Order: sequence, then structure tokens, then C-alpha cells
Amino acid sequence: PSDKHIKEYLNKIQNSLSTEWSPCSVTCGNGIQVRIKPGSANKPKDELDYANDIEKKICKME
Amino acid sequence: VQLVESGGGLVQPGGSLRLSCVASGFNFTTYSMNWVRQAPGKGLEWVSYISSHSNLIYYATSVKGRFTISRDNAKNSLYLQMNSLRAEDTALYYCARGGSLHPSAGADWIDPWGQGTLVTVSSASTKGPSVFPLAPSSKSTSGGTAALGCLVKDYFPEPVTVSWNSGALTSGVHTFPAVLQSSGLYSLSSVVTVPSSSLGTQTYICNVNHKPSNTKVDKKVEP
Amino acid sequence: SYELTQAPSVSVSPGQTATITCSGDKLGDKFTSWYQQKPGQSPVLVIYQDSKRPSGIPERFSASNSGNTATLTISGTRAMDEADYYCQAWDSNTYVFGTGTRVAVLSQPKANPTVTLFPPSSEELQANKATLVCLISDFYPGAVTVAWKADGSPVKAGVETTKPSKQSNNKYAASSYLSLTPEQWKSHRSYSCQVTHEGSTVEKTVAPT
Repeated sequence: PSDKHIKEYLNKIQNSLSTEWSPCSVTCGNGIQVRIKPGSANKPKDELDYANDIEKKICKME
Repeated sequence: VQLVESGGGLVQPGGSLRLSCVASGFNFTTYSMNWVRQAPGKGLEWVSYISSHSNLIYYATSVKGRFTISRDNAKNSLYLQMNSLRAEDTALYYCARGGSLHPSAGADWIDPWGQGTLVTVSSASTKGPSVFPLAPSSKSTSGGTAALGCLVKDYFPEPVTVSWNSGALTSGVHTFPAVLQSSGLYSLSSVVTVPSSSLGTQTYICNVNHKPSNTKVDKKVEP
Repeated sequence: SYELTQAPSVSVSPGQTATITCSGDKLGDKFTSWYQQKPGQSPVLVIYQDSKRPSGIPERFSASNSGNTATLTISGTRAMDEADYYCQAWDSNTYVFGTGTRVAVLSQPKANPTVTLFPPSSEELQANKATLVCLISDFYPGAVTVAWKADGSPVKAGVETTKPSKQSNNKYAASSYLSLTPEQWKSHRSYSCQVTHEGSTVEKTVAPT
């Protein structure tokens, strides 16, 4: 999952962005979920640094 | 969605200026805002960035230490304090909206932009033009038509307007864009093409107006 | 600092496809945006995130970004697409713009300039000034080269020439000025303004009379 695609997924689901893990980027294959790192739940979303305040991890499927 | 800049004007090197931008048509408290400038006839140069709650600020190397970005989200306003101004800060300053997520997260474009506010930083003082006649001649006679004009010389700042016969003569009138000399003053010319058969009988007057210096000039142009 | 490079100018016939380049050391790793700017207007977003179009933008626009080159393509270029196109990216907490590519759409037939040259006024000479005015009108495309001569010799000092400007009838106009002393003006027997356009050249000549 490219960093471009993670960022693209971020912008699409930004309104649903939360500390609870996102649904997954894809239904088939390997994707990504994302969430706001809990220490950053109070920050306005345009002030969440991608590197520090957003958690990702793979979402492995077939 | 509208972004209305103001506060632009003329000033001398070393001076200071405060630009404003009033946003409407969207939720100001969820978008990062930017200043981009454009020197006359040149390219786009980003200036500064401000996040929605002013906790993340960035400046271009060219402005760091002299300009300061600020916003007042209750007044839906974006400011830029400009200090220690230099000649090359002469540009149109656009207030343009950033992304609803941090640019590091992909929201890294600018949309929309404002009409801008002009900032001219110059050593020159306001001065009215001298108006000289460009007289019709044998060398200006195109056969049937003839050309005459007015040279509007050594004024600052822009703009000047030129009418002919106080506006009655509109056909054949070409007023050209102003050139800027090394001196820091502008010059332009306005040429009107007229029937060569009546140059000795019909009267042509150019009316120059330089609102900045409150100078109006009428110059008859005869052969 | 990161540099995005662009060709200064591109010219395309209506209905042809235009390609505007934009280089960067590894621009493929960055999202590229494209902006369209028409004379006297604010820029407008036409591409965000390499290829996505802000709906509001015709389908004939489309963009790519791979390796070290992003590319805005305009198929079936219309006249209303004539404008300056800027690429853009994000780097080191900075927005970076390319130099811009001025796309000209050749929607008019070639037209060669009319050149009018005036000598200095008697009034200006009484002001111990001397300005030669060379006015260049009704040409297309909007490009000319101007060359001043004194008794046949090339003159570069004291010359100020404007860029071309679209006039009411979508042709172009320009002006060139030669600043002299009244002694210089009278020392030579003739001065000349030479205008080149699409290979064809026009030259007028004045002299102290």
C-alpha cells in the first residue's frame, strides 16, 4: 500500500477519521486502515501530522 | 466561497504593511490558509501557511523573520504583517485556501484563490507625468490614414488613463502598456490613427489623467 | 531548495493536443497540482493529486506523474484554454511552484505588425530630454523582437521594450523606447526601429529635421 494511496484513503474518509480504527481500504488483497493516535484525539484534523498523529498498519485479505 | 484581500498599497523600502483577508462561504475554522504572491508579469511564489487553529505556521526562506501570518477565526479573517519591506517584495498578494487536512497527509494543494491586493515597494515618490506631443508627419502618413499621439513620461505609480478629444474620438485609438524605466518611473504612449486628408482642419487633444498625483493634462497634437 | 522546472512557452493549433511538462528530482514521489491562470485573473485549480480533476474542469484535461516528470495534457485544445499553467508540489513544509508554461492557442491567422516611429518632440528637447517612441500594433502571434539603430549601428543602451499585450481585437501590441540626450539625438544623422515578426522584418527611420 503506497504512501500515496494511504493519503488518498485518508482524504476520502476524513469525516469518519477517529481514534477507533477505520474500515479497510480494500475488500480484496492487501490494504490499510487508519486512526488518530489516542493522544491526538483533541487536535483539529488539519493539524494532525501524517507521521505522528495518524496510525496506519496493513489490512491483509485474499 | 469568497476571499477578499485588502490593505495593499505603495510603501518605501524598510516600511511595513498589514494585509487582510475576509473569508466567507465555508467553515473558516476547519481549513488551513495561505498567502501566495506574484511579482508583476512573473510566476507564483508561496509566502506563508497557517493551520486552522494557528498551531502550525510556515514561511518561505525569502520572507522568514520579516512577515508574520495570523488569523482571527471569530472574525473569519487572515492577516499578514509585512515588515522590513524590500523592493522585490513588490507583487500581488493572494489569500488562498489550503486543505482540510495537513499537507503532509496529501491535502497539499491550494483552492480557491482571491483576486489579490497589490503591494508596490519602491524608492520612488508619487510624481505626475509630463505629456509631449507625437506630431503627425510625412513619416507617419500611411497614405489616407495618419498617426499622431501623446508621450506620457515619468510618472509613478500606475495608472494613467488617456482619452482623445475628451472621449469623442474612440475609433483608431491605441493606448499602449506602460514601460518602467531604470529611474523607477513609468512611461506610456497613446496613438490615434486619423484621416490624413483632414490633419490641417480637425483638432486632436489627448487628455491624460494620473489619479494618484491628481494631475490632469490636456495636450493638443497638431502637425 | 526543491526546483520544479517548466518550459516557458508552448504553442498549439485549435483541436490539437497540448502537453505541458514539469520536472523534479523525484517528482513521482510527490502529489502534483496544476493551476491555470489567464491574464488579469487569479489562478484556478485544474488538477489535484497528480490526476484528479476538481469537478468544474473539462474532461479534456488529464495529468500524470511518474519518476521525475508530471504532465498535464489538454486534448482538443480550445481557444479558452489559452493561459499559463503552473505545476506545484509540497516539500519541506513549503509549497513549490514551477516556472509556468504559457500555452498559446493559435486561433487567429498570422498578422504582421504595423510600426510607427516618432522622433523626440521640440518640447521635450527644451526639457533636455530625448525619447524615440516605436509603437508596434496589430500583430499575431504575440511575439516580436525589436532592434534600435543609430546611423546603422546597433543600439542597446537606453532601450525599454514592453511585452506584448492583447488588444481589443485579439491581436497584439507592443512599444519600444530609446532614451537619448538631446546632444546624442542631434549628433547622429538617423535613428531606426526594426521590428521582426515570423521571419518578416519592418524598419522605420527618423532623423533630426
